[PDB]
Amino acid sequence: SKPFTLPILTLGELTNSRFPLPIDVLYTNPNESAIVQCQNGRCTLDGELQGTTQLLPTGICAFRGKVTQQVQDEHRGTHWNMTVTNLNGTPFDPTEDVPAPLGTPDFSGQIYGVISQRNTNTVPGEGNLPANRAHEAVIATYSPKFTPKLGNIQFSTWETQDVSSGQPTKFTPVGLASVDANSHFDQWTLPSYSGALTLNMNLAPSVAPVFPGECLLFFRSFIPLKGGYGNPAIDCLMPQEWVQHLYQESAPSLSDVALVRYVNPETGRTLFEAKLHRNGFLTVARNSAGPVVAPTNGYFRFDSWVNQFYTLAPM
Amino acid sequence: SKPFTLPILTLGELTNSRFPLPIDVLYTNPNESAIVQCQNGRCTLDGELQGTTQLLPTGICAFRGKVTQQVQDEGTHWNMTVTNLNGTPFDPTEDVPAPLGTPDFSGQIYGVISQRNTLPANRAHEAVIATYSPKFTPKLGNIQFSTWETQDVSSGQPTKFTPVGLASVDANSHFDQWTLPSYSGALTLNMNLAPSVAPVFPGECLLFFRSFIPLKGGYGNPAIDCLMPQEWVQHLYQESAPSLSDVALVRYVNPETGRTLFEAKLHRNGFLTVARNSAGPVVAPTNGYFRFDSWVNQFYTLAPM
Repeated sequence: SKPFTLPILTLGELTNSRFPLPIDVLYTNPNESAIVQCQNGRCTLDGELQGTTQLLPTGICAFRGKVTQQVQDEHRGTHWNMTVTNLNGTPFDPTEDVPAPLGTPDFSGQIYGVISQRNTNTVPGEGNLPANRAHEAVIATYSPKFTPKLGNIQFSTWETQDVSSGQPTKFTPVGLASVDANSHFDQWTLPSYSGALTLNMNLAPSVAPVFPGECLLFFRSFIPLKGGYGNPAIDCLMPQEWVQHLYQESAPSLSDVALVRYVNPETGRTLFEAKLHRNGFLTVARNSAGPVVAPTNGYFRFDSWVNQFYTLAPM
Repeated sequence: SKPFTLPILTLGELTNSRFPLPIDVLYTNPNESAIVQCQNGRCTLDGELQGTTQLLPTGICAFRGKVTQQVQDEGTHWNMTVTNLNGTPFDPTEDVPAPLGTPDFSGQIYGVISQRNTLPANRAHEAVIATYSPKFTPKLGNIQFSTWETQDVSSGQPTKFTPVGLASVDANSHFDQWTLPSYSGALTLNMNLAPSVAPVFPGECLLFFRSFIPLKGGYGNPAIDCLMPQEWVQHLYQESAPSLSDVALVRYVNPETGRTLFEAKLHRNGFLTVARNSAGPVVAPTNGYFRFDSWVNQFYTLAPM
């Protein structure tokens, strides 16, 4: 049995699996009322990707496809429909057992980024090179027009005309447009991947602590804003590098729970211990919300396989 | 002796180490006249990061700092002090060419500047950093970016540059992926550089991992070629396997058929050569990936492609 391992990476060497951001802090929120069921950054300890999770850091909250036409929408701005493919350019097959194309955003909000286009057709007078354009854009994932499982989404621009129909189009995510009440940011609310009033399918399962006194432990990143007030964050269950490592190793899981220790390598001391669950998430024994204030040189080390009955030393 | 290994990843599972892009194709260009001495995506086979290379995919061509002054070019420019990406002050006496993650090529890099004030107020705008400009002096702790926005950028507030593509590849935009910026300005020599790379055996050429980079406007199909993908940098850093010679033999394999499509030399300093006498993409099945075979030497003759 190939021994289970985690990469050796400090917080300052990790990135978020739910948005292209560095990990800023470890975080807990025990009184969270929402069901935690994110779809990016989902991977079992034996290397099975789940939900909409894919391996590329460039693929998280990205889209690839083609603009069809400008469309009318009651909301502010200029709106555009785009078909979407798989990130690798192949047609998205809705019959595959996934919730949406891999990399699709997994939360409600106004995602801000850049739409760019490189034309298929080239100009002989320009050395047989294609024309290009890029503009800021917003994708409202709670919109009834957000239907990535059906191979179509909509985005809005401040630019009023310089977006071309029928041309290859890329969305590069950057942050959120707003976190005002009217922008419906909720990191634990899933989009409706096939539109208003349909049930999502093929989801990665919800995660929760089951042992009294335990809460989920998250890898938290602060996400940029185009405007307005706020300090919004995106919390992932495991960083993207862990997804990548587990996928590579695919080590057999010898129980449902791996005991891990958060260590300071200089001192050699254990700062705290955590349970790393088979389905790919952490719990700790902690009774407060907020950041974990820990030495910058810290990282998780696999200790041993334990079981559900194991009692964690309080943080 | 910890055995050397490469990750098991198809091209479709790899990202560029010189710009935040997926790898699109493997690529050669034997008649390249420029010295190849990129500074991102540089790592020895035994796990030593070099140049401006760091581990985060989000750190490649990124900056962090604070804006200090608005200056109208006659679009709007903004002077920016830069720190290390982790927020600590950049120490110019450290043995690096510039803050880790600093872009390693000449051009107009297009992206988004965002700010969160010290609930806080926020703003973000499209921005361009001309890395060939006299004002591009990251080794001295300062750079300049330009915006189409004329006023709504704040001074003395935390600022992030998220790279997206290039502004232009027109003649006057000075895009050249193999020309290094002058990290301290035009009259000063760059220092602490990762070494240049080249084939040393007749009939060999460099093999690159190529990504196409977006453009804000204009005509073009620009690309950025890296020596190894970011995942290889990350893997080598993790493993730190001792290098048993100066050259590793690797094979590009189709795992379904088990057949080797071609072989390449993976050199100690962290780059590939192949025996190919043509320029352009390598046409290979999407399931293919490189596997370590054995340690060889400079005199080893690669099977021609």
